Amino acid sequence: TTLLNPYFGEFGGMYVPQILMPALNQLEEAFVSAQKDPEFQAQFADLLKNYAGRPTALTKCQNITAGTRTTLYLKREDLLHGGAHKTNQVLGQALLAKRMGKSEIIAETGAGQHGVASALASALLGLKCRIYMGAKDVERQSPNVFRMRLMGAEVIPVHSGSATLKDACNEALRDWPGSYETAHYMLGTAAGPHPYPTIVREFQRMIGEETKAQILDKEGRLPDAVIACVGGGSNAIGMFADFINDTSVGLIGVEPGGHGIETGEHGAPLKHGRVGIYFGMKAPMMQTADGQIEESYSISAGLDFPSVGPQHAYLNSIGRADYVSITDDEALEAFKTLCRHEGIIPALESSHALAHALKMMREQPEKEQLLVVNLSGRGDKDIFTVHDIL
Amino acid sequence: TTLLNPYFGEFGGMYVPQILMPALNQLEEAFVSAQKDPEFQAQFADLLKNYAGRPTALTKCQNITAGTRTTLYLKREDLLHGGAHKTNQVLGQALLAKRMGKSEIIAETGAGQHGVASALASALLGLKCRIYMGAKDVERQSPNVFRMRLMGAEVIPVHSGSATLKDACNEALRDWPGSYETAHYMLGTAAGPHPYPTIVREFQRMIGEETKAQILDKEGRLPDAVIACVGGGSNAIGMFADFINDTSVGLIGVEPGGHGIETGEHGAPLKHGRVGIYFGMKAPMMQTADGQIEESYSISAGLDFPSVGPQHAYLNSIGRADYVSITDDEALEAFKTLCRHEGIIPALESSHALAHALKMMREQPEKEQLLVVNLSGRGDKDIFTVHDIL
Amino acid sequence: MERYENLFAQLNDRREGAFVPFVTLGDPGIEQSLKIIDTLIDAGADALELGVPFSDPLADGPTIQNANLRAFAAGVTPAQCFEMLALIREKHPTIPIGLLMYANLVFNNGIDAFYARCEQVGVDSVLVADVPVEESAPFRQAALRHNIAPIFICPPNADDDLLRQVASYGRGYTYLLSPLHHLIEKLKEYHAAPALQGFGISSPEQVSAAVRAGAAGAISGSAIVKIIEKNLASPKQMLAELRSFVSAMKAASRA
Amino acid sequence: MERYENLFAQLNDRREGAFVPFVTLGDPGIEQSLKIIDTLIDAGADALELGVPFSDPLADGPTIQNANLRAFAAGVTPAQCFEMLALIREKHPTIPIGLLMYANLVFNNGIDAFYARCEQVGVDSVLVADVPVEESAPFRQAALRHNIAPIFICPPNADDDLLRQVASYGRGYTYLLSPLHHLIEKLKEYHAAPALQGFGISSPEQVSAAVRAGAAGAISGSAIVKIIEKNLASPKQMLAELRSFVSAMKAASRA
Ligand SMILES: *Cc1c(COP(=O)(O)O)cnc(C)c1O
Ligand SMILES: *Cc1c(COP(=O)(O)O)cnc(C)c1O
Ligand code: NA
Ligand code: NA
Repeated sequence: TTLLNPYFGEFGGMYVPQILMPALNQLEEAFVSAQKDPEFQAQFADLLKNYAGRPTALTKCQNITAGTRTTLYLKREDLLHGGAHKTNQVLGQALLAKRMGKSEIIAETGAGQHGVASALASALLGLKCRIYMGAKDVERQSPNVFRMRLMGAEVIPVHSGSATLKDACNEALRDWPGSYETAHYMLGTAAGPHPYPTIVREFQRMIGEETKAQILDKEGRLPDAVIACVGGGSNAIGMFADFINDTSVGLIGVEPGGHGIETGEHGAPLKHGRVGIYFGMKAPMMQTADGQIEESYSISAGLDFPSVGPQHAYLNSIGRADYVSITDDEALEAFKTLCRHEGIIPALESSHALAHALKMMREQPEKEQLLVVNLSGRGDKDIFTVHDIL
Repeated sequence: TTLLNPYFGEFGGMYVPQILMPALNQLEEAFVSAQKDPEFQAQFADLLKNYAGRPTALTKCQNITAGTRTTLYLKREDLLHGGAHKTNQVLGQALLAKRMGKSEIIAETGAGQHGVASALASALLGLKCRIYMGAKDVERQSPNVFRMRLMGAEVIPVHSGSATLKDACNEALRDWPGSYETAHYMLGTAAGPHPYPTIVREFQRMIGEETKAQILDKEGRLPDAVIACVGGGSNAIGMFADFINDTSVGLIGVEPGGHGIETGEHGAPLKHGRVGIYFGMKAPMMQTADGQIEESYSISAGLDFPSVGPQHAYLNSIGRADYVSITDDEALEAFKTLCRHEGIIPALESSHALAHALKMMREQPEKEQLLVVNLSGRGDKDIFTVHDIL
Repeated sequence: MERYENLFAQLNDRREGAFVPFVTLGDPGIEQSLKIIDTLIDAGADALELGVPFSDPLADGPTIQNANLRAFAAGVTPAQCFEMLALIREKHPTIPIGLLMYANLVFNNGIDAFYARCEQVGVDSVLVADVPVEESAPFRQAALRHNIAPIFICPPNADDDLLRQVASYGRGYTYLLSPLHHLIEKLKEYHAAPALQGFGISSPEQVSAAVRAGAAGAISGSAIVKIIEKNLASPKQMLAELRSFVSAMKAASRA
Repeated sequence: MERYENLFAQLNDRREGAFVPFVTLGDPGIEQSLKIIDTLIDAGADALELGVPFSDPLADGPTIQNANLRAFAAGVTPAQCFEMLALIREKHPTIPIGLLMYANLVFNNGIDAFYARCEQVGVDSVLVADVPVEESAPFRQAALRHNIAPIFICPPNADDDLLRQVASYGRGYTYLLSPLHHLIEKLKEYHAAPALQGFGISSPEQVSAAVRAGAAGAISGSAIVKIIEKNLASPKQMLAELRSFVSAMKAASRA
């Protein structure tokens, strides 16, 4: 029994052990209360404005589009405190923990950016934060592990399984049934069991709300498409939500194609995986033929979640959103191109969304089109991955 | 002959070779034209809003001040595109170059942040950018050198002298007399020969203008003091200017005290150096007894300019501003303290201003005071300097 | 088949509780696993719970995590586990055999085909660890069409609505996760399948205690799996110490 | 003293231009510097321009940058340069001696004391490289009170107001930085100090050319300093090749 629908068509649900259901039902009920509570909305808006720096700019990029009929804007989540969109929803979740009287935060993270987000929000809001991170990702994300520790969080390496993000996701789900009374699990994307796909969407939907107001001010009409990369689905659904009912607006999600979809070394389960059940949800998964879950491969470490949020698999199935893939070398080209022609260093995750906008422009240069890319994060973290390869 | 006064009391002037005077007089005349030209003001404001992300937040920090009668706000220049306040004035200078019909930009830089700023602005505005950097700073600022190159600028190592920032300043001043016809010299702080102290102040004064509007909205009165670190003087004079005529507002500048002013290993020439003439100006300098210029020492590499802008030496001499110093270990404590209690990683330069606010609070905990620190930059760049030391 | 109903009648005729060990199939390899299992039965196990190795066993602690690691280091797959199960059933026709599965392995290539495969090899029950009663309808219905008992866990704090649903939906036994006196009587009240206490059971006095509280028996897994873990480079020592433990635990269950 | 006025009268009596070499004092060390200087004079220099090593010589190219590097590697300081100058004056009473200074070394411990020190040791002129005419008033006034000629550079594009100011403010010679025909005649028109062409002069034909255009002579520095640079590990070769160059350059200046 729930207050809100846990599925999006066939996808979603609550596939957790029985002992975790009360934690999900309690979080659902707190969230429906807070969404109606004007005091919680004004505390969240004040943190997003005066702490995190909302609203973020919408930047036109006239040097990239010259000599074509594409007009491209970038929604600047890279300017948000923390350098990526993940801050928005951690702040909301942290305030939901406090409204439930919890004192402690559990989070998982892969490339480290959700861990840092969760540790900043827990330091600001006086929550005790512990993070699980696969030990192969602790070893390769020295700078984020240190940030987390500077901010007072406990980083717990996970050595089981593949010692990467899905193994840290399992460890969070093993700790919460013994701690949900005083600890909230601040999940890092719009996936997992209900209510998380719906809570993370609602706490990221200001991306698209601001983008609609900003593009109507600057061009007097909505975009022809909004384009966002898709690791687990949070930044894209936060850009897409306020546009779902504007039927002329395209919604394009970009999954990582890694070394190319034919090589099998990619992270594109929505269009190239198979539906399974894991991490609390029915959704498309990277998995073997016999149903073992596998890792996603991308040059961008932040597109490593090995499934996808259930609302994107549903918006794909009905034809409302379209999902594509971009390979490591297209993402790298788009990162170099934004650095040199607009003086903006984009995260390599967001570089996959920019790469697809560049192909829409270059493939049809005389097509008139108004495009917004969600620039989910800044890419200072990537500059020597980009160095070492070139 | 000039349009505007090149001195602030005894300090300032135009001590360059004769062959450079026409470049300064041309830049002065372009700047007085652009300051009256409403089109130039609206092109600069649109870049600062939609490209750089102005206005930046003013964040109250209630966890740091608990149990005292200090209320502290941080002006969030760390959220500006590029991560530090230097972006504001590079954008202005770049538009002044284009208004004079120049196609090329010359800049110097030490820790690399002005080089990156100048390279981002030159990429956005289609200027060809070359930067001079001491070869000992190229070696130790690998990440910034790479950013610059990603953004299309030419980085030229300077091996003469001490192969640090003052040696790159001399090399810019040796290239400009042969290139001022088509190249503008985008100086990196509020110092150097007139008109640079005045142009950089005016192009950073939005820091303090926004801070005054924001603190009157949030507290209904002006601050008791605004506090900023002082390397060359740009972020501080950009915070101080709009408050100079509000006589009740304290203006506190913080120079680096390094290993301590008695050791001689510091970067505090305003209060512990001697007036000299170098880099185009009469101002307090780090120099030997016989007049050789020396480097500034600080744990923060960005407080390395070995003099100070002439308007701060003048505001000190008349008693309008007060200048203090903070040592490397106080700055490090203030960096750790902001990371853990507010989830904000500050640059180590700005950590010197926060350290002094913390001492004003801790030294007199029952004094009622409203303080604003200008948080000039973010400190992701410092996290392993901070690691390796601890 | 009604192997659990037959068992619990037999053990009620003797006022005896069941003792049910858990192991991961294939740990530490197929051949040694099949000897471990035969040793458990000869030493007195009344029924078996058997795990199919899964890449992400999000409801299991470190001992079973590491059992699955060991089985994958041996190349164990779900198809090799179903070959093992058919062999174990052909040696042992009456002992009840339950699987502990993760959902994705049952949903993989189709839930009704997974329960049909169970029925073909002679499995009696399946507990899917990450399917709560609220998500259970296609699993329980497919289990019942192929004469497989769907097992549910009753959590320690289960409210009344949850007790009534586990009662109604489960068959075979109720897994009562580890003063259970109230949840045991409520289960009987609602005519639930008989309860087996599980989690933490590692010594004889707990076996005795679970039967005295009114449960029909007790399950133990980590304690059995730690004996495997401890004895890997001496397979014959492994069998002997498994025999000593199970014989002790089942003796605690006798009246 | 009026050493420059005496010189240019003497050289006008012979329809001859001046040839004035530049070196950094102390490069590559005090003793070798003092022999280099004596060699320049014996080979025919009419006047000397001499640099005091400064940490940040922002108007100089690489050859002189490196001369100052070498002098600092030898421990040369401004006080040691003034000892050198007193020695050079006591050996050579009539040759004019000009300093090329950076401002901070003149302002250091007081502008009038710096020009008084010049006058005590027998220096005739001082060019401060980074003091434009607009900032020159305390320097030129202090120079004139201590009978030192303040030298100014006239840039190649100097407008009429700048020509008139260099004319009025300079003494000794005008440094005409390197078709100067118009700037030379304008300087004479305004009764400027006689012009010496400087920057780039490295061969005899330019010496001839500067005198034909109407200048009173020519200064050369990098070319002299490169001979030092080239010959460091053979001090005697260094002296001989300096002698050969200066004798050539001064012969180009004769009528
Ligand atoms: C983590 C991250 C992503 C991917 O996560 P989503 O939930 O799909 O948004 C994308 N961009 C940045 C910059 C990230 O840090
Ligand atoms: C360069 C820099 C400084 C020092 O320069 P000022 O001109 O004194 O402002 C201060 N903070 C940051 C973050 C810097 O990058
Ligand atoms: Na994914
Ligand atoms: Na300084």
